[PDB]
Amino acid sequence: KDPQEILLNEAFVVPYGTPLSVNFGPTVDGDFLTDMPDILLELGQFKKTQILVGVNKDEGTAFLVYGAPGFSKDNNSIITRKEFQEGLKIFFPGVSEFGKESILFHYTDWVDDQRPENYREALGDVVGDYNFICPALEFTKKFSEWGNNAFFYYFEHRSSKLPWPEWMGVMHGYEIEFVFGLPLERRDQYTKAEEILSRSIVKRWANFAKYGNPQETQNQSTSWPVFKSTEQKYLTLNTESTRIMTKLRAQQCRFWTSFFPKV
Amino acid sequence: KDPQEILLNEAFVVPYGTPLSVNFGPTVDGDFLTDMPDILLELGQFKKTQILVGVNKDEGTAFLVYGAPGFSKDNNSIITRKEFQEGLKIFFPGVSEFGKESILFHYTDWVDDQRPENYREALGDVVGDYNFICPALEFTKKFSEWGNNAFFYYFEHRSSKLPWPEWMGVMHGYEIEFVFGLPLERRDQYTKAEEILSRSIVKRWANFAKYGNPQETQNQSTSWPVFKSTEQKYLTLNTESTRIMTKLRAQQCRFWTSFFPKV
Amino acid sequence: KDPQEILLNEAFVVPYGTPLSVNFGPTVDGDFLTDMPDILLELGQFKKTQILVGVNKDEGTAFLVYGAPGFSKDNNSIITRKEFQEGLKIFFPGVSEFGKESILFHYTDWVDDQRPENYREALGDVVGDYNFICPALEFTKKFSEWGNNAFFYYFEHRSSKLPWPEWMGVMHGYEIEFVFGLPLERRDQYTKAEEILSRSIVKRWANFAKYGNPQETQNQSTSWPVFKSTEQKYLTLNTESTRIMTKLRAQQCRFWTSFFPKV
Ligand SMILES: *[C@@H]1O[C@H](CO[C@H]2O[C@@H](C)[C@@H](O)[C@@H](O)[C@@H]2O)[C@@H](O[C@@H]2O[C@H](CO)[C@@H](O)[C@H](O)[C@H]2NC(C)=O)[C@H](O)[C@H]1NC(C)=O
Ligand SMILES: *[C@@H]1O[C@H](CO[C@H]2O[C@@H](C)[C@@H](O)[C@@H](O)[C@@H]2O)[C@@H](O[C@@H]2O[C@H](CO)[C@@H](O)[C@H](O)[C@H]2NC(C)=O)[C@H](O)[C@H]1NC(C)=O
Ligand SMILES: *[C@@H]1O[C@H](CO[C@H]2O[C@@H](C)[C@@H](O)[C@@H](O)[C@@H]2O)[C@@H](O[C@@H]2O[C@H](CO)[C@@H](O)[C@H](O)[C@H]2NC(C)=O)[C@H](O)[C@H]1NC(C)=O
Ligand SMILES: *[C@H]1O[C@H](CO[C@H]2O[C@@H](C)[C@@H](O)[C@@H](O)[C@@H]2O)[C@@H](O[C@@H]2O[C@H](CO)[C@@H](O)[C@H](O)[C@H]2NC(C)=O)[C@H](O)[C@H]1NC(C)=O
Ligand SMILES: *[C@H]1O[C@H](CO[C@H]2O[C@@H](C)[C@@H](O)[C@@H](O)[C@@H]2O)[C@@H](O[C@@H]2O[C@H](CO)[C@@H](O)[C@H](O)[C@H]2NC(C)=O)[C@H](O)[C@H]1NC(C)=O
Ligand SMILES: *[C@H]1O[C@H](CO[C@H]2O[C@@H](C)[C@@H](O)[C@@H](O)[C@@H]2O)[C@@H](O[C@@H]2O[C@H](CO)[C@@H](O)[C@H](O)[C@H]2NC(C)=O)[C@H](O)[C@H]1NC(C)=O
Ligand SMILES: *[C@@H]1O[C@H](CO)[C@@H](O)[C@H](O)[C@H]1NC(C)=O
Ligand SMILES: *[C@@H]1O[C@H](CO)[C@@H](O)[C@H](O)[C@H]1NC(C)=O
Ligand SMILES: *[C@@H]1O[C@H](CO)[C@@H](O)[C@H](O)[C@H]1NC(C)=O
Ligand SMILES: [Cl-]
Ligand SMILES: [Cl-]
Ligand SMILES: [Cl-]
Ligand SMILES: [Cl-]
Ligand SMILES: [Cl-]
Ligand SMILES: [Cl-]
Ligand SMILES: [K+]
Repeated sequence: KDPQEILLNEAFVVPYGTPLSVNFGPTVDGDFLTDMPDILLELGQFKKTQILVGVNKDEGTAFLVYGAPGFSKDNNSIITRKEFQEGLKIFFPGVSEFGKESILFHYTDWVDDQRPENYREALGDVVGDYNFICPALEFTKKFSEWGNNAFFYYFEHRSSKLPWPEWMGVMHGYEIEFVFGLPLERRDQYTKAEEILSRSIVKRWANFAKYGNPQETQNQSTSWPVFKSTEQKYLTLNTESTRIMTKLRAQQCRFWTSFFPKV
Repeated sequence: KDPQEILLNEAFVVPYGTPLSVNFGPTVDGDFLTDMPDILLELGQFKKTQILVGVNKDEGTAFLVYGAPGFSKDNNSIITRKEFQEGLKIFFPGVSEFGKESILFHYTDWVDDQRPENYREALGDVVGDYNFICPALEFTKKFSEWGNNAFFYYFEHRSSKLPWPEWMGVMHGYEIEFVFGLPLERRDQYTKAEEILSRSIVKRWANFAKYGNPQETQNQSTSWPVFKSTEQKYLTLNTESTRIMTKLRAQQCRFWTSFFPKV
Repeated sequence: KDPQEILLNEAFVVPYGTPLSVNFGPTVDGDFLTDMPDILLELGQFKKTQILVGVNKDEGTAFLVYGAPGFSKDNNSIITRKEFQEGLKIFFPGVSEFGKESILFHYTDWVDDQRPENYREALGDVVGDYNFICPALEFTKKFSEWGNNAFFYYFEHRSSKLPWPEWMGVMHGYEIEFVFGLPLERRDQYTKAEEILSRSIVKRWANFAKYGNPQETQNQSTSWPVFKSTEQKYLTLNTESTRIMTKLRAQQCRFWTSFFPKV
């Protein structure tokens, strides 16, 4: 077949997909991967070394404009409860009615005013917690229980140049340009606070690669503590002040990690 | 009013009740009880002393014949899924559809053959775990976290004289006659194994009252360990062999204690 | 000599044997085995690695029908005290009168009714505790005191196809077919509960071989804890529910391990 005929048919090998569908991805082949990876992780069968893991504050928002009803990058995407419900059918298509109601139960008990954006925000958090944040935190817990140093970050700076609208917040993919040092180029109209943030992240990442320890040692920086089971310390990355916090998304992750897999 | 007019109307002060309805019971009166008792328990505001707490293996079965459809003391009460569902509506009348589906989800994932009695047993366990066993275990955990010795038992002997049918098992109320020593009377046709069981329970209860420690010290008995948070050791009471076990109904109680109150 | 003449004479090289006689077995040869193996075990002179060890609930019953008087696979084998006594002479032929009375003393203090099967059961337990269970537990204790992980199981499921009679219980040899996965073959008329039990044992054994840890990680299974001196946790294997228990046959093994060797 010509490549194009293959590419044209890939979307359709599945009876329904979502904005996050991975139709052709890694499998347990008995070669690269010798067993189901959740078993290897759980029983400590992996390279023993240091890791640096993290996520962005609004991981799930980018995906909402690729099919959730009522959402648009060109307006504030205020949706109703009915829209939120239709939105869960878009992101959880093979999932039982009970499963989808369990999501709604967990994410719509509001604190508290009748804010118009309640349902818009809840959907972005559903999608980002399920697909990115709770699995990164569980991976880091399980990895670190076998004795190696791990360091977790929560990236919470929205780029001053971001071409997507404000309601999408600190989107998935938009820490990358800070990691590779693009705001170090003054000619590019990032802010001064972003130059300093990128410079500090670049130093932490290079120190982690060179020395296994993602510190910034020269500029009275917050010290980045290892992430352990029990305390679960992580470091927030932002232009204002870096903080050590604990137990990121604790109540949400208990839902996705210990209950939802049963559904 | 004459007493009879009061008694006749008590059943009806509530728009629907269940076999377990307590229409007139303890309240927070600012006198006997100075605050909501869950607050006092949680914050350690109670008499500091030893406690002995326990439950019977089939606490919920006695209640099923007072209104769950398909149940009868005069047949084996095999029910269907539909009956099980109607049964939850009888025992959880003010509870949302989602709440009742959550019960069914948690109790009907079977291990495993298509046993006819699956749903009959699941209903007795729902009712006994929610109303008796998980709350006794939570009370004992919370009490013991403030530093006092607590001892938990699981009573699992069905009286040889029990006039209710076999499917009801080790029913609610039927440890009482062992505690008060009725099987010590040989004229009454309990078995010899029941005489010995009652004699040992009577000694443990009297030792607990006299000395704060419910041991039977003279007859090479299993030593009854204190119940602590963390290990949650309890002692099984039966005619065959007494065992030390841990974490009674762990998976079920996590459901009733940490999830169900939200529903 | 022709092989047959050798085989014909093997039974007779010993002045009396028992159903468990090993007339030609391992010896201390100064080659395969460099010293008495109890010395090597006691002083830690063995390969340092993980072990998985376990026993079946009724190890000794299979042997009773190969010579104990009153026993038969074709009836319920209720025996008398005199039969029990003759039975000890069959299984402990070189042992002093005092030694045999010590066995009877330890196993016949009954709890408690005058059950007809008291002596039948006591004999199966004598033979299974002395020959299999207490030595497996002592081996596992002594091995694990030198620092390696060990996991102990107690197998308590009687195969639905077992052609021996009910009184023999969970016999010696009858876990093997669960380990090798024979109940996975639906065409063979094991029950559904046995298919699931075998599937779980097969996974635990393969995980132990591959990873040194006999967990079943995917199906909310009971976690199998290491067996340590002090706590002596073991895992029960059955079709109903898997339990973590402690100190298997504690009172019996103290008899066989610390007293009987003196006799
Ligand atoms: C924000 O936009 C969405 C997206 O749809 C629209 O894009 C707009 C910016 C505008 O150009 C509009 O014409 C275009 O259709 C609106 O949702 C849509 O609403 C329409 C019209 O009512 C529905 O019939 C559509 O099915 C629905 N589209 C999708 C993909 O759901 C949305 O209402 C609007 N929200 C606002 C203004 O708050
Ligand atoms: C076990 O009994 C129940 C209870 O109802 C019955 O009590 C029986 C022992 C017998 O005397 C019967 O006539 C009496 O009604 C049975 O459930 C009942 O089934 C009937 C007839 O089909 C229904 O129409 C009833 O509504 C229902 N009663 C209740 C309270 O649910 C039940 O089927 C039976 N179960 C068995 C035999 O397994
Ligand atoms: C259960 O059987 C044993 C075994 O002996 C017998 O096998 C039976 C099923 C039957 O065919 C019987 O004829 C055969 O001998 C019984 O013990 C035997 O009892 C006999 C007759 O009284 C004694 O004289 C034998 O020596 C004795 N055999 C052995 C090996 O001990 C046994 O009594 C019987 N038990 C029951 C029925 O409870
Ligand atoms: C994988 O197997 C079938 C494949 O069915 C598919 O045919 C393909 C060539 C492709 O075009 C694909 O879109 C189409 O779905 C799946 O069967 C589907 O199941 C649905 C019900 O959900 C039925 O309606 C059809 O048989 C078929 N779908 C449609 C839209 O026609 C099957 O679901 C799948 N296996 C999985 C998901 O595990
Ligand atoms: C307590 O207040 C009312 C009381 O309504 C009741 O009138 C009583 C005298 C008594 O007979 C009782 O059985 C009757 O219910 C409750 O109002 C009920 O709510 C339902 C809907 O669930 C309506 O149908 C009625 O107003 C009434 N019930 C019936 C069966 O007619 C109210 O529910 C209750 N408060 C609670 C439960 O907190
Ligand atoms: C090993 O040495 C002798 C061997 O005596 C045996 O002669 C063999 C060829 C064989 O047939 C065997 O069955 C026979 O016993 C043992 O001597 C026995 O001791 C008993 C008393 O218990 C005497 O009666 C005999 O000398 C002989 N037995 C019989 C039945 O005739 C000796 O016991 C043994 N050593 C051990 C057990 O350590
Ligand atoms: C540290 O501070 C200096 C000057 O005070 C600055 O120029 C540099 O960017 C900082 N370095 C890092 C690694 O953040
Ligand atoms: C202890 O055992 C004796 C005799 O061995 C018995 O009569 C008595 O009932 C037992 N006592 C208790 C307190 O269980
Ligand atoms: C786990 O459960 C699945 C389905 O719920 C079942 O088919 C499989 O046999 C189980 N696996 C193991 C290893 O026990
Ligand atoms: Cl709704
Ligand atoms: Cl904390
Ligand atoms: Cl249904
Ligand atoms: Cl435990
Ligand atoms: Cl005697
Ligand atoms: Cl113990
Ligand atoms: K739930």
